[PDB]
Amino acid sequence: LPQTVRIGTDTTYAPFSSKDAKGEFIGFAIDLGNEMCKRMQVKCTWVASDFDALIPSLKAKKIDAIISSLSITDKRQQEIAFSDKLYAADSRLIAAKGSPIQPTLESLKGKHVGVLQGSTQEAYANDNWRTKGVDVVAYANQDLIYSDLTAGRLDAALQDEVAASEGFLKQPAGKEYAFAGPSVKDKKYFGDGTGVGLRKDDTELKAAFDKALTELRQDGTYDKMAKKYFDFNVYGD
Ligand SMILES: NC(=[NH2+])NCCC[C@H](N)C(=O)O
Repeated sequence: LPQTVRIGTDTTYAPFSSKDAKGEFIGFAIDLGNEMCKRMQVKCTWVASDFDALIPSLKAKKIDAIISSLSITDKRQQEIAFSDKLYAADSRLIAAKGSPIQPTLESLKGKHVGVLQGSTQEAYANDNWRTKGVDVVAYANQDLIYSDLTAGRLDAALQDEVAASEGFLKQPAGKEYAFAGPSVKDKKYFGDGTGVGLRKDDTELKAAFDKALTELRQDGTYDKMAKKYFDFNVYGD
């Protein structure tokens, strides 16, 4: 392994990765990264960037790993490698309370729907919704999406369910909002949970992350850390 592992993340996705009032990185994904680094016996440096810049930075060797709720998809596996699953991540729409909006073309056509640039949600929305006349608006980060939603510039927004719920709906800014319809399950677009994103040739680094991850699941550390954030099974299957 290298001496220092550089880990990229976007910090607008509470409760997984965001910044506290001091600017320090916090969340479940940060906790998982730090705990794995500890077990790997390497130093880790967190590197903030826009989400859509993470895979380009990784390929350019500006970072060595991505821990940023990065869903494991077929399409991404053609470009990069992944650790074993960190946790599950379904996608779900939010809109104002009492909105009739549903995650369907019939409901959404002509409406303004925000998605994170570079995300699986943007891929889904661009292919299924933008092509058919939904005004899909892609953003550099998720904070801008929540902001434009509360300003009434957006009718709805598509992101990871747990991020929306714990990061917005249960926070002061989101009290006027609610999920619109059920989660949108689509294996091909949304993948099989999240993982550490890695260059394909970094076999040693993947093995080290995988080993640390297994170990912190085996000894209960995963569940104790998760309990800080979640009263449900975030790992999934
Ligand atoms: N830190 C973030 N903003 N993460 C966004 C992740 C969204 C989705 N899971 C994806 O892999 O595309």
